Amino acid sequence: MNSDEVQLIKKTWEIPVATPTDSGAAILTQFFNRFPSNLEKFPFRDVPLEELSGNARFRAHAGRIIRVFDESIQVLGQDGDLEKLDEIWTKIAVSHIPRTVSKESYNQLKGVILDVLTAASSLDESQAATWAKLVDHVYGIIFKAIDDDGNAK
Ligand code: HEM
Ligand SMILES: [C-]#N
Ligand SMILES: [Cl-]
Ligand SMILES: [Cl-]
Ligand SMILES: [Mg+2]
Repeated sequence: MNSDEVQLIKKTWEIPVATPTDSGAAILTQFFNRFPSNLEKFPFRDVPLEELSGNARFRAHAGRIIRVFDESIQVLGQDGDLEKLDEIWTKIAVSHIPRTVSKESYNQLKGVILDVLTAASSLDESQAATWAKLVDHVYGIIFKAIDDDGNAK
């Protein structure tokens, strides 16, 4: 993406990153409510959906997923940002391989993340398309590490 696109992503990210736990909670809540198969991968799998948003593990995990995005967005536009993104997102792919996270499951979360960010930052259609470019980019990095079922390629 170009400099203007990088600008727009940094600027609009300011809103959801202001509240990392809440933003990550929105992502996770919507993910699990729409695609609960994925909840079985997590150690809090047995916590009822009604109690999940108050669970300490869920809340801390919310921050963890936002931190990855924040680190990624900070490096955007830096010299060697492509290589730095490759490192960040290959590390994500490798840590999820033992969890057998399928491409289908990654793509389920992809749509949720874009929906949550579109809402949070009141993105219009052109701004949302810019975000989709970034997310498609980092997904390409994940997907080159894995087969369709989430095993090492
Ligand atoms: C954008 C995609 C994703 C991001 C950035 C992401 C990020 C993270 C991070 C930062 C962690 C904690 C550190 C680590 O283990 O490396 C983690 C843990 C985890 N992720 Fe993901 N993840 C993604 C997608 C997924 C998907 C699609 C699933 C499918 C269920 C998943 C399942 C898990 C599991 C089960 C854990 C362990 C959670 C815990 O022990 O509390 N992740 N993820
Ligand atoms: C992973 N959340
Ligand atoms: Cl927060
Ligand atoms: Cl499901
Ligand atoms: Mg501002």
